[PDB]
Amino acid sequence: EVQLVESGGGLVQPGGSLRLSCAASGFNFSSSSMHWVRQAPGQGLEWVAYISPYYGSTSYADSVKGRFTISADTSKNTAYLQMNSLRAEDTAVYYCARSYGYVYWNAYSSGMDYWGQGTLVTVSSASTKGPSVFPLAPSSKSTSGGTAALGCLVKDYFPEPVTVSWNSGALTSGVHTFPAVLQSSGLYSLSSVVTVPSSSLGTQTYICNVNHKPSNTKVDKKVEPKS
Amino acid sequence: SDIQMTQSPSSLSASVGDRVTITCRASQSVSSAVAWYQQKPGKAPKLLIYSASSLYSGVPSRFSGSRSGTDFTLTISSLQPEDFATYYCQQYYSYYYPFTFGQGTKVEIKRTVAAPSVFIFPPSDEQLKSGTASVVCLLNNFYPREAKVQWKVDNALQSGNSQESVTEQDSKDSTYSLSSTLTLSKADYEKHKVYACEVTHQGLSSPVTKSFNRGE
Amino acid sequence: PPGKPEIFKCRSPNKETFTCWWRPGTDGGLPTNYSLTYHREGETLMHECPDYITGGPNSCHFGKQYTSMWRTYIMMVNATNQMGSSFSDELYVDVTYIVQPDPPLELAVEVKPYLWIKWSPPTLIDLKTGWFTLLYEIRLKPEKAAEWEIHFAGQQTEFKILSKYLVQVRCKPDHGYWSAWSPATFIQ
Ligand SMILES: [Ca+2]
Repeated sequence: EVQLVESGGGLVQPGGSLRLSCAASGFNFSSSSMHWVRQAPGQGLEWVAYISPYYGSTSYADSVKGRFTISADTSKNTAYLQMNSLRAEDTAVYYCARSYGYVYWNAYSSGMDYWGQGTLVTVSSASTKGPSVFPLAPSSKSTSGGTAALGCLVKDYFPEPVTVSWNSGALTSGVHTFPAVLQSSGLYSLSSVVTVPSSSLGTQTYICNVNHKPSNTKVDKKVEPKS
Repeated sequence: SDIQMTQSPSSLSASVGDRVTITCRASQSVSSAVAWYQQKPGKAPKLLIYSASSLYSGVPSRFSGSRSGTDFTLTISSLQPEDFATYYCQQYYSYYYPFTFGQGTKVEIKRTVAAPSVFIFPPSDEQLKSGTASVVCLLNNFYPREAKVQWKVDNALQSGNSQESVTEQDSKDSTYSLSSTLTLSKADYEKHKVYACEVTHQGLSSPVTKSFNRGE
Repeated sequence: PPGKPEIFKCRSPNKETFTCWWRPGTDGGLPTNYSLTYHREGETLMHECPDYITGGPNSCHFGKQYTSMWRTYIMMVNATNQMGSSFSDELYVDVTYIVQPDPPLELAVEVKPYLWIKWSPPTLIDLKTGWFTLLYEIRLKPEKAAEWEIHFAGQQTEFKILSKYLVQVRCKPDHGYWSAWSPATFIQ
């Protein structure tokens, strides 16, 4: 089982520095080559660089030449992306990925076939803020047929991302988590709602587990129906 | 970059069952070093096709890729609900600038119209304690995507103090969900009685309101 | 019933690692897999593909750890299935014969009247053993010209012509494959 495990994402000053990390396994690192690809939110994918770790050879997308360095630690099977002079336009999710073969020898790759899940890099001089979690209480509508809606949002936080689950991820069916929205104050806000039978409302506990790592905020909110 | 990949159309929608065709035209010959990736939103792209037309392991055989000259086309032979995504082409022929992508193509599933069911949530006590107030209006499992959601406070249409966001298209049932959030200061909120969201959507035979009075 | 598989290409970038790919099959009936076993001529022990993954779908990959002892291989693909099951013809593989590099490097073209063309070996290829000797080839042709002019440059890394132009190099290490053409250099 293959696995590429990204890290080092985060929030940095304009002009600042950052090192991403991609720890790989279960394919022959030395006879592969490692890629970084990036996606600024809501736009398409942009290839950034690759390296052939055995050879030490590399290429860089123009948009990034001069400022980012790719490298690999063969003893640990880990590729790095060193990011200098970061600008705001650098803000994106950053994937690592692999192809069979080497810089100048791509003919035989079966494309970039394994991909990390990406860390997010935010370049901004805005401060970190943790979210507040408020309940979205069910009542009559939240109630349509004999099923009702309840949620929490998740207000006023920066930078992304936030993770939300329900009753530690036990409850998953009929759950909707909305993409976050950037408010005019420059903070994010997001909501997450789940629909459930009216009959389960006196009798079943609903808790949303909100985590916001960049600010060290961990919250569990028990959404009860209101008086 | 030196080799460009133009990809069209940049979106489309089709019914479960239609054959569907994305075209990618390389700015110059690229022989067969072409890949295609699917990306379902908030996930990393997934290889679908490599070497212009080879099907990747475990990818369903309704997908296929072909080439003539410098045009490549990903083609889904009979579309499925879970095929909702953005697809990208990629060349890996260039000596200096391998692995560059097209600008992608958004694919939506067309389905029979479905009216949303509409719920409204007043602001929480805890939030008010802190001095602002959020009203949330939720539209659930509808299609098509287009809707109008209007906030009305004591009959005044609110503008530029609400904000909405929409889910990705469900791949079980091909519907959307939308949450709008109106926000006022504790001060304002208490200055008014009636709070209403007003949903117009193709699937409702007339517009719908859900409202409430402060305290009830 | 399958399905009769066939091992249709092997490449090595540098003699130090190599990969073979095969074409299936006819699965249905049920699904299938697909194992590749191999042996060295003369040994009757039958080994399994040590690395199914890094090659790509339907690959086998041989790491540095094989190269450095075993030079040659006999190989077979076993598309076992259900209401059926079936093998491929055996493939003899000698690494030397399937080696293909990276195109030759930084092709500089000077004017010196008359014409100077120098380049460097490909990266990917050692030449310090140098268990490769390495034959090169050039082509040129006016920008809008109809045909290419070819010159085999045998084995050193420079050459000379007598004639608005376009220039490429490639190389092979007999007994294996020509590289792709170097990206074209232009010259007034
Ligand atoms: Ca080391």
